[PDB]
Amino acid sequence: RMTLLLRLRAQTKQQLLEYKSMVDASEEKKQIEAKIEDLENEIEEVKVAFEIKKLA
Amino acid sequence: KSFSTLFLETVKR
Amino acid sequence: TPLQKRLESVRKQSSFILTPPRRKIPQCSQLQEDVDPQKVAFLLHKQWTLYSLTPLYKFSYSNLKEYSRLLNAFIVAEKQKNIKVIFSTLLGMKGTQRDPEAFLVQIVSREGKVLWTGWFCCVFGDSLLETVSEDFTCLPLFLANGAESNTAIIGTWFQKTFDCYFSPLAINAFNLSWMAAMWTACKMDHYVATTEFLWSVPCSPQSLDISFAIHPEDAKALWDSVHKTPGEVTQEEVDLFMDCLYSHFHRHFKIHLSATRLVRVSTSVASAHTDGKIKILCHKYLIGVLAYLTELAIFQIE
Amino acid sequence: VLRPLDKLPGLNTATILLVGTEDALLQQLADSMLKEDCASELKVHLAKSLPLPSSVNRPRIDLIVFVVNLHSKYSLQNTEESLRHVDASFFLGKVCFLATGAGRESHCSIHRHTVVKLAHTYQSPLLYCDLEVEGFRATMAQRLVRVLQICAGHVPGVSALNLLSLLR
Amino acid sequence: MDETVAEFIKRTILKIPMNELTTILKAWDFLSENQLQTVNFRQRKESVVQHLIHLCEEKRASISDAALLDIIYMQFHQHQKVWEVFQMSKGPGEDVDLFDMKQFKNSFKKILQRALKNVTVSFRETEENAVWIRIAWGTQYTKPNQYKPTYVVYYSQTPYAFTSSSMLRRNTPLLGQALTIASKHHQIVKMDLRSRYLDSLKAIVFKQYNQDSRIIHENIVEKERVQRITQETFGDYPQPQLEFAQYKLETKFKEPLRCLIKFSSPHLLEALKSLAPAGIADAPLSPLLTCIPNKRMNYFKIRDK
Amino acid sequence: TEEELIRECEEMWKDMEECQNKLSLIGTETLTDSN
Amino acid sequence: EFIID
Repeated sequence: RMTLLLRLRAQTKQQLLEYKSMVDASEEKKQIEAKIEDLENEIEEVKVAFEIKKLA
Repeated sequence: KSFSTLFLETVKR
Repeated sequence: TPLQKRLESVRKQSSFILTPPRRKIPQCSQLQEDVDPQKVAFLLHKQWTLYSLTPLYKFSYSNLKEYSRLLNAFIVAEKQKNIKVIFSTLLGMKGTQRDPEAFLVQIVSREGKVLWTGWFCCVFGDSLLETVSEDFTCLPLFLANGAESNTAIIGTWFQKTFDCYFSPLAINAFNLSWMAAMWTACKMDHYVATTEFLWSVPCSPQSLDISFAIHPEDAKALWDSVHKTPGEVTQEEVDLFMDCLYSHFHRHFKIHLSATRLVRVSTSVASAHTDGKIKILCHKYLIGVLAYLTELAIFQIE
Repeated sequence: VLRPLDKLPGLNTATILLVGTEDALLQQLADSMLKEDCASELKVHLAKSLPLPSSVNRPRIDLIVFVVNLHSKYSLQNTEESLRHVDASFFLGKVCFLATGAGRESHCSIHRHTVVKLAHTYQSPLLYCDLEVEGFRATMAQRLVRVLQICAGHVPGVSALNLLSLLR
Repeated sequence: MDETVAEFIKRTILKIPMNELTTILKAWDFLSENQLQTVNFRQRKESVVQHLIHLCEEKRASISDAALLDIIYMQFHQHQKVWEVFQMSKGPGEDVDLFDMKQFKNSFKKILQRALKNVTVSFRETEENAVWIRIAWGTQYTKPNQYKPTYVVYYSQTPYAFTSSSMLRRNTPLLGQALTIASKHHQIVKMDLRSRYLDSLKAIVFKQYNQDSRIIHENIVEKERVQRITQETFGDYPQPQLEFAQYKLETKFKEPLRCLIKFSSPHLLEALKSLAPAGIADAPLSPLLTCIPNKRMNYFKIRDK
Repeated sequence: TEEELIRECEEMWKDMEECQNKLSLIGTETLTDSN
Repeated sequence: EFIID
């Protein structure tokens, strides 16, 4: 069971992660050549924000 | 808490 | 340039960058230069089974007699495993002056009972000429009509002597709908045949086929309903013509024709199948129908 | 109108909802997607069009794969019609565009660019396969089920939001 | 043992396949039980088609029974030579109290040779009570042509008389005329039912054919409905029309917009039945397409209404 | 063990129940046509 | 009618 409750903790620490991300995106209220550029500079910066997080 | 399985498995029915 | 140009072409083709080819309505192609009226007229109302033909290595339009003998001695030897083979340059089945002249391969049996009448043509195929070297005389289209057995023998001879390979050209229902739309957009008179679209539903146990044959003048007036920009037909205009067919068929029989696939689109210009036995050439638009067919053969080769 | 987070998740339940006009092929894909005994509950949903008649108790749907049968233009006109009833917050990670019938390339009433343009203009992964054959189904089923655990959050490092950053 | 008879028998004996050689050669009665053992039916095609025709050379075969051989060949190969359906209609009065097969054979041959003086009409009263007329045509200027005959399956006392749609010449209005005057009717009408499966046309014109826990299908309330509506329009065991069920549409697109729809399937009414459940068709599948047997019609000529 | 783990696990359940009631009050279900 | 819908 503990392994199953562990798979749950993990799954919920990510489902609430998604929930908080979406509600923060809903809390907030252009250059498509750079719209993917200020899309890329997070997918590298969230990447350094969570590869260090996973690494910790 | 957690209707989930910790209820459903325990209340298997 | 000699190969890397073709590699860049392959890159462009595989990229699939906004394809919708707004195509010019097939313009009345006044028969260029010679175009032997007897030969071409014999070549029109014959059901050509299309193939995709890779460029022929070390081919020359001077040694037609030598290839004729070399292939005649090979065909009758495949009977050992009565027939004459007449390679005949067509002199006019070409879109631009730089295209290779189309040439025939006829299995003439006593009298002129042309059993097979092969046909290699490269018209408006300058997406292949500018990428292949000089040694190859590229004719992307190959046209059978003779039995499949003789085609699968002359194709082997051509592979053996010229390093050209015949993939059976299969026009997908998308390209089929395209050509079914640009042929009812033509400016012809005295429509020879009704505009028939042979659908074939994808039922697993059964194989019901539909012949949505429209009156050819009635389909021209239906095309004018969805035709707004002249000179060039768009993908949206083709799709709206096809969807007006869909909304006149599902309206009547409550079966969604768009859920089926085209298998044959007969038109007053040129009939066109899917499985290969495709191009009947009723009218003398064949330099435009063949232009589309060669452009489709490039897609398979390149 | 379907929303990604309208319902609460279960525990290991990864609820994918197939979308395609043809339904025997959807049933085959669902059978292959449950053939492997994976580590996740896999309440696969089928459909034909995204209005999805309004029945409450439908679980938190974690994936919508729009099975676009390239052989039939209906499967696109019934996907593009059904693409307008998906929440804009649903199109981020939890949307895939299966293109069955691709590769046969002789029955394709739809040019595979058109499905490429559709799956690029909606910013979502597009996974070609040929659902009619189990050899290409029993490997696409294990691709939809590992995308499933990504969007449903079962792999504890990658969100559905992180997913499309990988399949761009 | 004659011109256009011996070689005609040869051409109808290589037509019949090797398996049913005994079946057709036993029924046409020229080869008695003793004659069957003389020829080894299992050896070769050209061997049997040469020894059997010799067995009629000694039997002095005539076209009257050579045509009966063709009849018996088609009785097991009726699934070729697509069949038109003629529908007779008596006016007000009692039925045909005298359909004597002898009298009908007389009243048909007499009327047919009245105008088509050179025809070889050969009847075969089948055991399903349906005279299987075969007509080899030819005008007075020519000999009767057995190359392309016009078999007419007239059910004995039925107003419906099937017809092999061979060429649809000037004899077709005489084929119907002789048919409706031999059997004591007055009006012959082509039903416009034209199918290759006579065993299904017989069914149609006589109305004789119907007498996982994980996979949550969200559109189950719609799949159940479409399965329901495809079971109250196509009840059970549909008959194979297998015919070009034309719909010569003349309707305006929503002056007219001419169309010539031709549904073409090896088994049509079953192909339509598996359409709506397969997602190709809507659940109420357009009675134009469901009422092919209900209207006893497939060669439609619809208009707008 | 599970007593302590389901403590915040169901507390995370309460947080999704609020953030969902937060997401059930925005309720835009905004559509996306072409473009 | 002649159910042309």
